[PDB]
Amino acid sequence: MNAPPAFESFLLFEGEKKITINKDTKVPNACLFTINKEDHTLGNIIKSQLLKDPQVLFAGYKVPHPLEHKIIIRVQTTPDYSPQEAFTNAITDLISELSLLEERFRVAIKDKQEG
Amino acid sequence: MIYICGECHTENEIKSRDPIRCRECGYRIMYKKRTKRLVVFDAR
Amino acid sequence: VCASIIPFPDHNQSPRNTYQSAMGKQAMGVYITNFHVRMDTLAHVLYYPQKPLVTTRSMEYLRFRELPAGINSIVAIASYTGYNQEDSVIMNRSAVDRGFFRSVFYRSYKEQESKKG
Amino acid sequence: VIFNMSMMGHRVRILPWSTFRLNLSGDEMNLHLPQSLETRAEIQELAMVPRMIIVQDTLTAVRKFTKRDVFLERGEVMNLLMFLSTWDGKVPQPAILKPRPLWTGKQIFSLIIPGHINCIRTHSTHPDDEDSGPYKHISPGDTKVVVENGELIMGILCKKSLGTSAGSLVHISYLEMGHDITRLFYSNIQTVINNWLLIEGHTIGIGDSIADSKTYQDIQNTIKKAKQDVIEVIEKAHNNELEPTPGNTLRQTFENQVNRILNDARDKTGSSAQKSLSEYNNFKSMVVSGAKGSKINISQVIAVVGQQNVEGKRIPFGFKHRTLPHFIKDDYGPESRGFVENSYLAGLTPTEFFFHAMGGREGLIDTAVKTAETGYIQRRLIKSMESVMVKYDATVRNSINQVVQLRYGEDGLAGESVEFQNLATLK
Amino acid sequence: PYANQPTVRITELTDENVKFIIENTDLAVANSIRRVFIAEVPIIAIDWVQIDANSSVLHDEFIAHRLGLIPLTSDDIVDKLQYSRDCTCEEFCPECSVEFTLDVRCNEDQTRHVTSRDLISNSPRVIPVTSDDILIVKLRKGQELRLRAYAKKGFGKEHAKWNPTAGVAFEYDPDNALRHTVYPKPEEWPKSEYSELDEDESQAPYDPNGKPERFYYNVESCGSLRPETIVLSALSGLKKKLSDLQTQLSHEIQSDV
Amino acid sequence: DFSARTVITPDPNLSIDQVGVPRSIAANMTFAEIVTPFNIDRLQEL
Amino acid sequence: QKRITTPYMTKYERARVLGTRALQIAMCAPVMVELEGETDPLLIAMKELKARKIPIIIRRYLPDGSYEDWGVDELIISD
Amino acid sequence: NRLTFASTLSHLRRLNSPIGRDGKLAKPRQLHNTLWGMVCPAETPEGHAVGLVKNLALM
Amino acid sequence: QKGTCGIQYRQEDMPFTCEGITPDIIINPHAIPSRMTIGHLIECLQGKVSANKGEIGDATPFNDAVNVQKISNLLSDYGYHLRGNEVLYNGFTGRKITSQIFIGPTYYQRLKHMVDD
Amino acid sequence: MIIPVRCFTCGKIVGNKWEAYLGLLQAEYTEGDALDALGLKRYCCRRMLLAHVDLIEKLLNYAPL
Ligand SMILES: [Zn+2]
Ligand SMILES: [Zn+2]
Ligand SMILES: [Zn+2]
Repeated sequence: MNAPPAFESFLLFEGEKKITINKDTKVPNACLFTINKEDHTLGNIIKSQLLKDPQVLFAGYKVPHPLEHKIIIRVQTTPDYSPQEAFTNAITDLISELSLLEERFRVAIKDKQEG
Repeated sequence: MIYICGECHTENEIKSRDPIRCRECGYRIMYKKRTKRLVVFDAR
Repeated sequence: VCASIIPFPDHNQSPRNTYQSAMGKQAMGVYITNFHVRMDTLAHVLYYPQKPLVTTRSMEYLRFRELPAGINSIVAIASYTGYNQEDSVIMNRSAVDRGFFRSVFYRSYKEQESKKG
Repeated sequence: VIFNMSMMGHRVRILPWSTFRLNLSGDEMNLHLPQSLETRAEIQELAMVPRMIIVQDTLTAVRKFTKRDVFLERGEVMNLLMFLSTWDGKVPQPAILKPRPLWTGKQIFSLIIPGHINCIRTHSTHPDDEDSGPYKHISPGDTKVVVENGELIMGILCKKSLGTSAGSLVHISYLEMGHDITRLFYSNIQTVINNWLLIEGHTIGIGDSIADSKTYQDIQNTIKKAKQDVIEVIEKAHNNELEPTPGNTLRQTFENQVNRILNDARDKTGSSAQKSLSEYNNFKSMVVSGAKGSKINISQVIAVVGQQNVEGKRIPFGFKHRTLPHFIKDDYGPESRGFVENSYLAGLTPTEFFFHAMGGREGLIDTAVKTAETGYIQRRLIKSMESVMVKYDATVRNSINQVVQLRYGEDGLAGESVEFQNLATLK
Repeated sequence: PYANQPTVRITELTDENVKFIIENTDLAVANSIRRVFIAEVPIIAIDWVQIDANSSVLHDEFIAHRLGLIPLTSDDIVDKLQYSRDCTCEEFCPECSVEFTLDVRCNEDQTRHVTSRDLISNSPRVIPVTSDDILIVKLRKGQELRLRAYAKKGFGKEHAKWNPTAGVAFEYDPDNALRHTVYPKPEEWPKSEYSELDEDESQAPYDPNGKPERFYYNVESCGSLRPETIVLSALSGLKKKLSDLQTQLSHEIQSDV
Repeated sequence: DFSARTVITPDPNLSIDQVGVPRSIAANMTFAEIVTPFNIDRLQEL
Repeated sequence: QKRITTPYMTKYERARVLGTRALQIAMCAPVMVELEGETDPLLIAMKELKARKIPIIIRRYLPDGSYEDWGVDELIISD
Repeated sequence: NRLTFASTLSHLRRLNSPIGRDGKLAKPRQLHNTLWGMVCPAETPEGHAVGLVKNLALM
Repeated sequence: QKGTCGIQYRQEDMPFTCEGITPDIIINPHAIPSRMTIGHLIECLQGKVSANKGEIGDATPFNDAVNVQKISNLLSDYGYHLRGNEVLYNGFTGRKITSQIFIGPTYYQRLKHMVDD
Repeated sequence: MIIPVRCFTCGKIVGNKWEAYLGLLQAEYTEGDALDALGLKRYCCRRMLLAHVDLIEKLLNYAPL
């Protein structure tokens, strides 16, 4: 009755934007990425990579409420750089990072099978 | 409707306004087999 | 009967042993075997009532081993996300999906057509 | 919405599941919704929780959080500050810039403190001689709490410093800033500490109850010494050597001497247990912060449960001059009269279990009647003072308009804004 | 300003589980991938159950649910199949579901129990793992259990039955080099299998500068998806989700500009 | 408008003033509100 | 005149004045202050109190039966 | 009480303290020494009627 | 004391150990001091030994054979901490938790009090 | 009533192991020795078999409708 559907955790709600970029006026060069229908599996992926970038001054994520199933990411960078670029560039590194891992795993998986 | 005796477990047709008793036993307790209208079950 | 099922009651506090006596009765589980034939207003039966890992010798005489009223759980005593206070507990959603503590509920409705007038 | 005659209003948030959610900082409840706008406006202005005013799962972690040992890396700091609503947006400078940045727990908590509030408090484990010593300002154990310009410069927080009291960070902020700012202080503490708790973690296990063999021998030695001393007292009374005090009789005097020996043993052994626990020990962490439990509870778990008094006295002779059939007639020894020398961890003897049950039964009976009687007083007092109110002439009058007091509290000041202080022109 | 190269090696490969070590990887990536195995990995399991005749002692709800927990050997069929929501169907089709059936009847005096072997599936490849044997229920003489079931692709987070991981043993820094966990008495704690340390050394000396690396993975499968293939799907499944975020992210920037 | 009594659970995410309520209970409970031009559309859609 | 009550406005008076005004605003009542998009009626009345424009006049009944007419603007509010 | 088998066993062996002058004058709620081996000391309902209702010892 | 299920977490979110055993239930450590008993910790220790050794533990209240030290020694033989403490990896962040959680198969029972009713 | 399909903790199948578990008990094997043969290294799964009671046996005594 009151139990929410199990698929709402990942299913995208109709007429609801998955990603929303909101600028923060507290400090210049800061943006909030309120992603929806995601969990900590995605929040920590981008936060750690954003920290690796020297041009990032402050990057982090938090969940306002687990049942909400939406994650908020706050990124601040240098005046020359932009938080929007930080979020875009970081994702590309992850795709490359996993591509090497996936490709290398396929290289080593056959080696163990044959011996 | 078709009922089932609680002692012999045999089919016995009982109509409306009819005494509830098994012919083979005389038992005064009768059950209902099942409904032909099936329901949907989800493994949750 | 209710106090016997408690391991190490000596190690336990007296109010806690008394408190369990009330909780043990309120615990839901297989009460008898011929539950399907009978009709009861309230009857809670557990999906997987398994005998405990830590059982008392007197438990055999009570036959609680045959008809237990609970399911053992690998309990980790920790403060996770601060969602559990002194009177609270955190469960595992995946475990429940596998039948961790699920139980049935029976409610019997009775009615008779009588020629009162 | 408003629910539990003083009722606190709340702002409803819709959640998927069925059970109600309350940010306690169990029992079923029903929430009433004010239909009229006028009362809805009034409720949100005076009956809200901030104007009415921490869990035990946060106070224990708060004490660990503010410990000087705690150091936070850049990655960890980002998560903690994200949950901070009252954040200016600028990351504070690390305390230890090199070789790597490391923010201390206090630095993160400094932003949690709202505005600029100054107060001085002391930790529970604050030695008395420390203040008199030359290291009063530089606490050897960080047992002194000082806040300057809203920054926790030093000191480990606990219930004494952060918990509600005459002088505390929450209390000072309420008077200095108000209720709305104070609520954010509660929320920031709860949210930030919870996220950090996932990294540090709080637990409990057998290792906490298991003490070193050195203390076990001392506890048993003290128990043995107390048992021998009780026998000596019994022998003195048996031979008529014991002399009753002028203000008591022989039978009552003997019961007093034996009680002190057993009572002293529990306290002495219990005190040694408190010193036995190490800093890493989880049992010590709870009591040190003062969040949950008590030093007596640890004593009954590690050192000794203690005497099981019934009706204010030892176990009575239910049978003929013997507490239980196993004990000989007219036996006044420790075991016979209900002295429990075994801790909960060790396990109680069959005789001690029944005696423990007798003591626990009295508490349950007293608790059952205590609530019934205490609840009756609350209703009675409200009715006799329901109509008492302060009128516009700064006078306290009832419905009949009779002057109960010329000025409220004889001064004409509210009981919430008043703060405890000691004027120094009389001592 | 870019990511590293996650070198990975395999320790031992068997039917039940596969052990591999990933080096030069961030802690967040390794930790996320661990939960990607549990939830993100899609497998085929029974979700729609309809009973035509149930005379067993156990109830219809209990019997119908138990089928879902039975894993199905969907190695490559899961990949080609699609979720019921995104398909163009209002009723289950082979392209967005599979057919399952179980028609048994007990007439012998001896107790007869229906197991997963009697669970017939239209798809030859999509079959129960055991097909000893997963016993479903025990049937008495004169008791019959005829029902029809369907299985569909679903995420692990949606339900536990869609979780192919039978416990993931993820470990890092077994010797506690970076003191991420402090032991009050390190001597008492036992030595982990992956740790390389002497008997007389309780833990490795603390390193002032370092990062988590050399994550040890032991993915244990329930038999539905082979442990050597779950990792391949998980890595592709995690990143395909990551790319989807970028596609929506670009739209937001297009709106701001 | 008294509601149906239900058990209480903790939620540190919610503010101390805020209270969580299920959809079903809130559906039964109603709050009379006077419609105004500034919110005429809000009542029109609801 | 000759009013002996405290110049300040009590919390109870502030809550009722805003509540009554907010109810009136929701009933198509005129607003003295300029409207800058504040939809919620309570916000409209809240700024009215700040600007000292609320027409409501507080009649404080003394225990002796006398009453004093204190205007909201005259009373000193706390912001 | 058929909620649980243990509850059913406890109810059958349940005992009640005397009511009226006899119970009023005495302290049935308080646990006495005679209960050793005859009436379970730990088992007693919680509430106002605490100790009035007990259960027979197993043996 | 009965504890309401404060929150339900998926297997991924639960704190997994080195061997990959996410606890089914997490209870508040602050309950152990006063409204709980050491028997819970002892029962957890016995449950871990019972499950590991494949023998149902004895729960006799006054059996001198069963002791906390004896149970701890048995557990150490199966590659487990003598006190039952284990290193639990937080589900959200993979870094090791500083405190080593105490995890064991404790028996639990479901009470009739349910929110649905 | 009946043995669960899989471990509630991790998800390893335990229903199929119940049939072999009982068969090993009558084969003079120890209670813990049988668990090792079935391949239950984790204590969570060993719990599902060591301390499980099969109530369906007694229910099957009653005749059906
Ligand atoms: Zn018949
Ligand atoms: Zn289709
Ligand atoms: Zn398992």
